[PDB]
Amino acid sequence: MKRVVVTGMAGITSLGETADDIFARFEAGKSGIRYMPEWEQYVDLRTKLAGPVETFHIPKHFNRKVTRGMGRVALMSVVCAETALQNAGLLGHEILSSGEAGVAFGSSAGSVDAVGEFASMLLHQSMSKINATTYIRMMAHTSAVNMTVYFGLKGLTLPTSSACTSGSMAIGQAYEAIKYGKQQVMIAGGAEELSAAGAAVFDVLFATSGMNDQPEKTPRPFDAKRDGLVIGEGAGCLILEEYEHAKARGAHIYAEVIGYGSNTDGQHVTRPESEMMGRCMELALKDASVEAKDIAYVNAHGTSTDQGDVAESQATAKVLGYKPISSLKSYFGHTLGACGAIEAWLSIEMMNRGRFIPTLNLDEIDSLCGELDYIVQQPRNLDADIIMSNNFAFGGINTSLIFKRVKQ
Amino acid sequence: MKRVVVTGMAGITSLGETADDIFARFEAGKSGIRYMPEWEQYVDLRTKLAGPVETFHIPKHFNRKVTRGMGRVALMSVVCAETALQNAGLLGHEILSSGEAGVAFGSSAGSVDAVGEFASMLLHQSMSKINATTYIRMMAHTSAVNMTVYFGLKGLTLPTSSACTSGSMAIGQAYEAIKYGKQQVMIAGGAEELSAAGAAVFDVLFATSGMNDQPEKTPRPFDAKRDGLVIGEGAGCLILEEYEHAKARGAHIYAEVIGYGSNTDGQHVTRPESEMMGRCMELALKDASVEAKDIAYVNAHGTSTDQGDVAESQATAKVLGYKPISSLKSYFGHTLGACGAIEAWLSIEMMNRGRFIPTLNLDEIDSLCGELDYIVQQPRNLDADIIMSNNFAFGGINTSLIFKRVKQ
Repeated sequence: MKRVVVTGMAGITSLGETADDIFARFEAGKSGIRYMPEWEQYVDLRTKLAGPVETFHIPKHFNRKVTRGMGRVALMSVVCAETALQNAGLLGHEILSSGEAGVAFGSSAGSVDAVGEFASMLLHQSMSKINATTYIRMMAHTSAVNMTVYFGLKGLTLPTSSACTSGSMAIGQAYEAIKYGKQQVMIAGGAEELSAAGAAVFDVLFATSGMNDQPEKTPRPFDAKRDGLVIGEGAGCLILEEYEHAKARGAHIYAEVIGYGSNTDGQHVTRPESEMMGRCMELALKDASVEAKDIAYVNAHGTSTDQGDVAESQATAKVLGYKPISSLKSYFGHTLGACGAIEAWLSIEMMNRGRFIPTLNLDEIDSLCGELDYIVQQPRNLDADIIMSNNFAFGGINTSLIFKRVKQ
Repeated sequence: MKRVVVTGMAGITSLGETADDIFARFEAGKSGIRYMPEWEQYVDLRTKLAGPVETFHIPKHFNRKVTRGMGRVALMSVVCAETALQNAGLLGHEILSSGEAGVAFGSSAGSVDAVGEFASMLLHQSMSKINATTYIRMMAHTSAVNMTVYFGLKGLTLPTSSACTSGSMAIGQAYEAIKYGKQQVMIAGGAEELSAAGAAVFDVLFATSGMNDQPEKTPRPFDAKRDGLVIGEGAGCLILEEYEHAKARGAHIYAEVIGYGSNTDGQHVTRPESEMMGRCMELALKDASVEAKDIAYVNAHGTSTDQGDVAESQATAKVLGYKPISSLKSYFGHTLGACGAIEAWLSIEMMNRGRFIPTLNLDEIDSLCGELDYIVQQPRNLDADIIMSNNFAFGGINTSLIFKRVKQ
């Protein structure tokens, strides 16, 4: 069994494209949420809040030919992955084309523009909108495929498109591929592009927030006055690497991946089950050979829905006790496929800073949520050696990831 | 490390829903390809050929409440999987809800009706078409999620939606989950529903056959006069089980899964590279600790495209040498997400019968294709102890599966 480390990290968020910039907005206490005037034209849509990425740097070599098979979600993904590879010192490295480097990546869906082209045939009886890149741009593994083609990867392609667990499932499966000796380097993460149709699927479940006139005070994970989630977009990426390989080249190491757990509720497509969420955390603890006491901080899923926040916090409290916990969805909204990767990236940053971010707009802890050490109001300084990051998605898919500090 | 066996198998195809019925149609030389008058309405669509499933049995208990989150692709998947579990003796078994049983499944896309609802907002702004099951039915992991909910699975959900490799990647990942001790039973396979938009994706690549007036003569894998693929639909499913668990209950064993290789071309998004296809077969041989000499028969991907058949057959010849080979896409067309699972199922049946099916309509072997033992005209009787089944998809995703006979 091989040990697995994180040697590169990057993300694209509504709060910025570097951890320094994002943590500066964390301290300022401002979220990426805003009212969406462009969504007034959808009359049945009750929510009008989102966390878009207004801009992100696109290097000039991402030209017309390079990006022909990329919609927004795939372009954000590949640009994010290039920054993470550059961070790791592996951009243009021989290992990328060796067969020993691969990718795990997912999103809830491909590009909605390309989905519209594919659907225009069943409606308008016309093939004129479908073109040579419609499927590449629309398909749910558009990010992973565009990455192997762009970087020339010849190892494993692991498509972990599983809605809200896409990015955490990617990290876990990439970790396993290196742990079991199949690969030496993996690009791992998730991404999602924003669309009003994406908001609609949660709006028809009455899971969205209605506070359209107060974008600055919603979503409110675990808050007694929360009224649903707000969706966002972005991308997150970790570069995972076999430990001896990383040490041999003198690489900087951000964290060690020591546990991954995943299981399934087996009950309902949308309503989570507390008991199985907690079992997933126990699977990760067992995979890491650590106990609840050894976990210093938990990054919750914490979507700000009613029964989602209750099920998660009760299970976390049952398995881990009175642990420090917070949700970054208070800042970004629910970034869907991206969330597990963005949350793992920024939680590793918290561990390396010794500074753990509170849940924004958590003012009164809901009495129906589990007894946890909710970080509120201001960042909490902790000497944390081991952290846990949890995510839960439609179909009852659960993931739990455990990361450990590395001193070099 | 655990051994992994196949204890249940099922599929739904244009040639029938039992192995006996399908093999009767093999012997008669009758494909499932037909002319599609219902596609005349799409004027820009050049191909008018497909391999639809006209009917399959749906048990009574699949009522409207049970199937409200299933489109056609998911219903075929769940029905197929129930039949496979029945075959294995595990339907309703306590292990299914124990946490030790899971699912690996994929398709190229979810239900096209649901994709249309999702695009009603993108196109006509009218939201009266999105409902509470639109995403569950449209999403590319609709089969896997519907199966965990329907059967009460609490183990791993492994979404392997990777276009043409969905079903083979599901078998391989399910096999690894058992081999590495994470699960004791896995439902594994793939599925696809037929749609004109799916044909158009290949039509615009000039990859489809235009022999619309001769459906009984096309597709023609490896044939000197082939002119592209024809798409089909269906589902395939294997029940994989840890070997000691199967033996302890006296289960019938159809095969042992002994090797899985997967890699990526890293060069082109639609045109496969021969060298990496061969490396993928080498990965499978190494995983199985067998040599080229030990492979008795190869079930080709064999889509009947110009460049695809040459790259695949040249790779096979280079890495395996002169081997018996045939393509079942000559009977079903290219069933996309289903193809790797249907082809694994029926190849295991060939092994158990000692009778290996010829490529239909392969009348003049292309001298540009590799030097192989192409089975033509009549089935070949073989005392085959080990077989290989290969699949290659968009994004240059390659899979190779090795199965071994089990004498009980």
